[PDB]
Amino acid sequence: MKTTIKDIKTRLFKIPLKDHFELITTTVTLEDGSQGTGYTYTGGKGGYSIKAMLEYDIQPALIGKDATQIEEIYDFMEWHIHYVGRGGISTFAMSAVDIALWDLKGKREGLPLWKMAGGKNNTCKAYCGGIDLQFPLEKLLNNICGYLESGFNAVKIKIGRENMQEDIDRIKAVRELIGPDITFMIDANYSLTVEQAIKLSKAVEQYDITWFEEPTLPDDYKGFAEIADNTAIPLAMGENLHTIHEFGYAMDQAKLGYCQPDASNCGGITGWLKAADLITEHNIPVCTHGMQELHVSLVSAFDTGWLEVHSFPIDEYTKRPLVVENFRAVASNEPGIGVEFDWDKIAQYEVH
Amino acid sequence: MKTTIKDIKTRLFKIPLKEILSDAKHGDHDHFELITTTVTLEDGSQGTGYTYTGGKGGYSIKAMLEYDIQPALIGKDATQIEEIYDFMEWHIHYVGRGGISTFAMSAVDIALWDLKGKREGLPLWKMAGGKNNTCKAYCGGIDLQFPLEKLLNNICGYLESGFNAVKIKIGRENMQEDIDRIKAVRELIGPDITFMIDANYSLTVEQAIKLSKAVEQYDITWFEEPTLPDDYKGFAEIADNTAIPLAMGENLHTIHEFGYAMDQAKLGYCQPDASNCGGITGWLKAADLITEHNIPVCTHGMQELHVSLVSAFDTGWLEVHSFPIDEYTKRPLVVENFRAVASNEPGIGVEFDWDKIAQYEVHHHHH
Ligand SMILES: [Mg+2]
Ligand SMILES: [Mg+2]
Repeated sequence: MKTTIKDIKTRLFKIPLKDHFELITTTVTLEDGSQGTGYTYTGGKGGYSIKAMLEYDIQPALIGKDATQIEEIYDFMEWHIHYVGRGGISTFAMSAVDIALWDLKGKREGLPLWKMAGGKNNTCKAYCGGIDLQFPLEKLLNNICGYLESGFNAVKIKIGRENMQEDIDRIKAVRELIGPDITFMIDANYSLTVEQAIKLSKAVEQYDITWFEEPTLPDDYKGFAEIADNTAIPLAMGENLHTIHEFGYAMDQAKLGYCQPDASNCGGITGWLKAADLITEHNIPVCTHGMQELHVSLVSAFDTGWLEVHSFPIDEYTKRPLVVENFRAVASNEPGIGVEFDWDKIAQYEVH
Repeated sequence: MKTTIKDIKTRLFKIPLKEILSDAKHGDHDHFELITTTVTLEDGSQGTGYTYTGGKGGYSIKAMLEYDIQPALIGKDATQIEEIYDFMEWHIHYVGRGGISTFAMSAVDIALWDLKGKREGLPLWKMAGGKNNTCKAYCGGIDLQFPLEKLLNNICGYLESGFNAVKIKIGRENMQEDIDRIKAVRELIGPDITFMIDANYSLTVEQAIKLSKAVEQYDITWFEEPTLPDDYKGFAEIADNTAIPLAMGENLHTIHEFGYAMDQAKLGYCQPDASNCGGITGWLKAADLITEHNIPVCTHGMQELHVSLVSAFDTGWLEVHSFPIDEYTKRPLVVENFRAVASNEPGIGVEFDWDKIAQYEVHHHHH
């Protein structure tokens, strides 16, 4: 059958940073020879685990099937590895496959992802964050000036030192530099307690902080609600939510103002849409985490939230690095997911 | 340090099953998968823990252990099982919060507890709570495709094996079939045998209600995973409209997820599985939580390790799973007057017959 899945190949790359992040490619070949690649990525752990799952648990089960029936295959995968699923490694792996199918669906239908995911805009608000917690203060600000002159009107910094006061300092430093008009967000990486967080959001309400990202453990939905009810800075989370249920819980109880689903680990573009469709119902901004190359097509598709521009140069090893027109990420009109890996450049980082 | 971690060796086994086992959502089952993890110290000390699966995930569990966790563990004090376990959570967090990650963590932590026992010279049931060395138990079968005669004969075997409680799978497209097979099992075992059911998260809320209603008359001790274990509210709705107590737990991989259950699911019985919710340390954290909500601490799979744990808390039941891990152990499960007998050797009470399972080792290989 024309669209029947004939082969699937999955490669793992260790790519250096500035220490290193993982990239997992997954290429689906069809009957008529059409190809499509999807991917997922990591901050350094579980690359092998993801590739093992794909290569033993999921891929051989997928050979034979019709690549056009993507919801079907998605659903099938979720039940197939359920015992060792319900999030974790299993969802990275699922994403990689689902994205490649979306890619074939794009090339097949001659449509770019931004129109495929709903097509409400081809451009979107963006903002830069860094792996900046350990950074000396002057080093941080010189970095942020960099972002502002590259063409971005919003920045973000990590907070969460045992020395709380050092954090309120760095937040005030950045607001001085950027002035009234540039947007400011903070991300705590679930290092705070509820009461620790409430301390900090109270201490910096004055700096027009646009959101407080993952203030406490993301598994603490009541926690967030306790925070938000003692706080006037909008709460944000999503990175680490891997299941449409986990997003369900977040809307139901977490009282969030901004939600950031990551297509690479909440089950690809099918899952991401599940999440974004949900978030929209709750009249909340649809934002994203990591994977700028892909997500620009997705944020722009719902036109409502921020595209996070992450440190990982995943886009530096593709054909089209993120494109900015005045303070806005621009999405590719090329059919597919609008991402296409520079195979020759990453080939040196492939592993095993 | 004399109990620093030296080398940690992890093995995969694809162990076949005497026959094909089916249930409502996992399809078929011709083998299960075993993962063994041996932690060695600076004084020759050797502890070994394990986890299992229904045939999927083994390579993925070995991979995670071999690259992401094992190297980061070497040169820590095996005594600090609290610290090493707290460490593993944050270490793989980005690709964690359950799923493959907690299987991984469980094998390692159970090793550390096998060391803590051998080093302290204590049996698990004392370590895990002490409150008893024997415990109630029931036989589960992954038996949904077995025609009615085979299911009954097979059940006739569980009674004759010295057991006073049994469970059967339900989840057929035709609800009537499941009703007629429950009615049958009750008619075969008489009033005195405890009887449970298990639908493997295969029903809609409406279906679980209709089903539970049409069979409450057969004195069903609990109703295991009627619906998705992520639909806590779903569990609420079912419990609010039916009499037979609800049970879940075997798919909950996080202390938070058990929290959600106790908070919302309105469960009568909960079933932590040490193999996949953070080993013995996590199991206790969850058993403790299950206890404070005045719910009987039961158990899923891995009969030879849990017999210690259900005994130790002495409030719930021990499942005699259909993956006969204990048969490739040196000590098969021991039943005395319808009760499970916890091992008294120091450690976890489990020591595999490496010679027997040796023929079943798998090894990665190359694509
Ligand atoms: Mg964050
Ligand atoms: Mg069950």
